[PDB]
Amino acid sequence: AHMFMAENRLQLQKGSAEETIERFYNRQGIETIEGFQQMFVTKTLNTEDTDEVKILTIWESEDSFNNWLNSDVFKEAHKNVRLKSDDDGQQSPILSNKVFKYDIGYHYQK
Amino acid sequence: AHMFMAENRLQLQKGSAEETIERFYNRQGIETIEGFQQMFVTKTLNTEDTDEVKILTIWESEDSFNNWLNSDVFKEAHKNVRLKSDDDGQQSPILSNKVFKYDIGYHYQK
Ligand code: HEM
Ligand code: HEM
Ligand SMILES: [C-]#N
Ligand SMILES: [C-]#N
Ligand SMILES: [Mg+2]
Ligand SMILES: [Mg+2]
Repeated sequence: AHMFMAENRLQLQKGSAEETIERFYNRQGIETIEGFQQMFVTKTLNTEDTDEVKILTIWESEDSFNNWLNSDVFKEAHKNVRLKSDDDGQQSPILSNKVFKYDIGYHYQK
Repeated sequence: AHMFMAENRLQLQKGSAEETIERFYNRQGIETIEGFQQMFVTKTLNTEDTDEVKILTIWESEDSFNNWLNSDVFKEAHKNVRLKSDDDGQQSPILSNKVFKYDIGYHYQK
């Protein structure tokens, strides 16, 4: 079976990538889901408009990822997360998210 | 120092993702580059008119990637690569490519 990747792509106010990335430093349970393998948190370089941060999660299968989405740990990690558009979210630099899903056709680790 | 990711995004004619991914199975020298750590080749899951394949390379530093990009082994790996838009690109399903660069702010591997 091929590995699977899920990306959450954060659209952020200009300059807010760093303060946003720091929120991802301490784990909140994703690592306890069977089939979770790796996570990367990236800042897109050379952006001229909004900042862009991507959260890449690598899994044994799409099923594993779905299991995390359906978990209480997913809820607990996101319980205080607000978009700028939320009623109490005016101060958030997070404008929107978009999820992308991928089949990993090849992987190599040195 | 932060890890670094360079991505080559390929826009491909519909149905050609699988045949294109197979071209990346066999290494052509990138593994010999000091600082090279991982590579992923992905197919985006969606309902679009074109296929999309991304090549993600993970490095100890941006310097590492620059060394590879400017290397003889990079040149060799790509010497027979053509785009559909090229004069001799008749058999190529590759419509275009775009490079994206990222600082890796955080990484976790189970
Ligand atoms: C609904 C929109 C979402 C927004 C605005 C958002 C943003 C955030 C933020 C700000 C954090 C850190 C929270 C904190 O300060 O403690 C977080 C946690 C996290 N998010 Fe999201 N997120 C969303 C949904 C998703 C989705 C769909 C994914 C799938 C890739 C994802 C992946 C992650 C991961 C892997 C963590 C860390 C989880 C852990 O350590 O257990 N998020 N998210
Ligand atoms: C100029 C546009 C490019 C196109 C159309 C392209 C497409 C391709 C193709 C089709 C292959 C496999 C060739 C074969 O059949 O042997 C390949 C090799 C490869 N490409 Fe690209 N590529 C381009 C530039 C880049 C860039 C900028 C990167 C940076 C991430 C990259 C990353 C890779 C990697 C890691 C390999 C495998 C190299 C090895 O194993 O040593 N390519 N590319
Ligand atoms: C969460 N991204
Ligand atoms: C090369 N992608
Ligand atoms: Mg900037
Ligand atoms: Mg502007």
